[PDB]
Amino acid sequence: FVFNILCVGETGIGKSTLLETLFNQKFDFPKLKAVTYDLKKLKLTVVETCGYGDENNIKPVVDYIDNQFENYLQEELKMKRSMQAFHDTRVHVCLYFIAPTGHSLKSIDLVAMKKLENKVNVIPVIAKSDTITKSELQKFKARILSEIQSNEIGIYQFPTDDEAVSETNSVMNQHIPFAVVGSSEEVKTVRVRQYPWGSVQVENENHCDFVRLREMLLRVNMEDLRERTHGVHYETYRRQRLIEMG
Amino acid sequence: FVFNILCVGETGIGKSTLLETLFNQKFDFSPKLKAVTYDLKEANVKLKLTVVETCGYGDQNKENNIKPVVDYIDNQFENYLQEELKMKRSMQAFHDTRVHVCLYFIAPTGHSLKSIDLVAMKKLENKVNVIPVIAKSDTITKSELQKFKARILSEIQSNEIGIYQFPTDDEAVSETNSVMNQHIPFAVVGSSEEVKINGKTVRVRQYPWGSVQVENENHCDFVRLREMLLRVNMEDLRERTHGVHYETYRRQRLIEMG
Ligand SMILES: Nc1nc2c(ncn2[C@@H]2O[C@H](COP(=O)(O)OP(=O)(O)OP(=O)(O)O)[C@@H](O)[C@H]2O)c(=O)[nH]1
Ligand SMILES: Nc1nc2c(ncn2[C@@H]2O[C@H](COP(=O)(O)OP(=O)(O)OP(=O)(O)O)[C@@H](O)[C@H]2O)c(=O)[nH]1
Ligand SMILES: [Mg+2]
Ligand SMILES: [Mg+2]
Repeated sequence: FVFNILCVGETGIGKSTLLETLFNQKFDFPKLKAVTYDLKKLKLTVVETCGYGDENNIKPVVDYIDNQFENYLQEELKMKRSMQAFHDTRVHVCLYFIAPTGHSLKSIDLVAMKKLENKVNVIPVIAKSDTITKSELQKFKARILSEIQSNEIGIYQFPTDDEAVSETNSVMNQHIPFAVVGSSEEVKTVRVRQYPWGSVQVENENHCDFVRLREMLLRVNMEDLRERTHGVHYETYRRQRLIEMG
Repeated sequence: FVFNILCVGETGIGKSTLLETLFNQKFDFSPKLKAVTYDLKEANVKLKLTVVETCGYGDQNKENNIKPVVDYIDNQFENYLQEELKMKRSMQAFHDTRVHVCLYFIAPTGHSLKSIDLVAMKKLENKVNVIPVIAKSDTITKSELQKFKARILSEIQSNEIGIYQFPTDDEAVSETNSVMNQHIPFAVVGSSEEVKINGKTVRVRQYPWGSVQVENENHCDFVRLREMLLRVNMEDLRERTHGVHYETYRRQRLIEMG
């Protein structure tokens, strides 16, 4: 089972830590860095932006995405093709890390997500959500959601048409953008960020939205992300190239 | 007694909150920089305080970011110079608006200093007393803070950036100032929220997992930064501004004037 995830965010925003917390293991890796791991049945490829934010900031991200689409298309056009044996490297989900300023959505993040909306399944997350207290975090979420909806940004939504998963997925959609916290520490057993005044529990829903985000890794949800990638995002790219090739 | 403080940092980095925490008072301003003046009072000692905040700092090219800050600083120097050169001058009836200290807010990334930060502080070193601070330090654990401070100090030293150091010459209190210099860059935490503990008002940031206590030295370096408001330290900041930074500006202008 292949699954490709992209983390877009500024330097030191917590991309690597969240990936480690998500899959409960370390990941060892010039604008993008990708590495493939075999988790035990799941072949995972994690991609992470380098120096992002340091107009054209999103270009290397878009180019990477287009190149994975192109590799798949060329395989699809082959005379002697073997799609089953082919390693799908197309990005199935993009976690867009939003800085916990407590302010509003930055213009760069707005433009970037607008250009990614029809290229990849975009899921916005609030990085280092322990930066913000509970009350102003809900105001910050509402502000972000307001700008996303007003600017008509087509972020990804988990499917709620099937009653078998409607309850889980509707709750997930209500928590978007996910207030995330990552950690490489473990105490008596969960993962925590330990301060002298207290410890943030990653897997505690009263502290952050990590448990909601982790439900993305449910089989039905990963399959939906892959299906939309192939049937919508890839098709958009494919139709464009077929026009060019003629 | 006048004292002018400038806060340089990106949007939402916590400039206004720190100023409120530092002086125990909300500041209401009235567009690259904002400045407002308040009259404060401890017992029977008056203080004419001016706070200055950057606006949208880090949104523009590196040069275009620190340029309005340098221009503001130079402008206060120019106003003082023109008054000093006046025929019918009255230096006592003149409001000295020269910036005495600059708090440069460093984002709590836990990694290194941004390239924009190094260039900015290098441009400000001979214009104003620069004191680097780590903003929102309650978002950094103690092991990561110790390592973060080290890398910051290392890059400042290797780039020959002359940040301000508190005087350790006078017998009392050089002990206090020596400890202050050891804490640079100050790990700062601000808060507009306050509670009453043991009959005293205490500013805190309250999370579901606990509360950060601003005045607690075991939580952040705010108490060390507040020692900048000691009379001897404020006067040293003013003196260096007048005797060193302003004179540097003055000499260049005298040449240009011919
Ligand atoms: N407050 C807070 N700090 C975090 C969190 N997650 C990670 N950090 C810290 O932030 C720093 C950044 O960690 P990384 O995961 O390497 O950030 P990054 O996005 O991978 O940065 P680069 O890949 O180097 O560009 C680390 O020192 C972490 O200890 C979080 O959820 N909350
Ligand atoms: N975690 C944390 N949050 C803080 C701290 N200080 C302020 N904040 C929060 O961060 C947000 C930014 O507050 P401000 O002080 O207005 O930030 P600013 O630098 O003045 O931003 P500008 O609008 O550009 O002036 C506020 O909502 C505060 O609640 C802090 O020390 N730690
Ligand atoms: Mg990383
Ligand atoms: Mg402010």
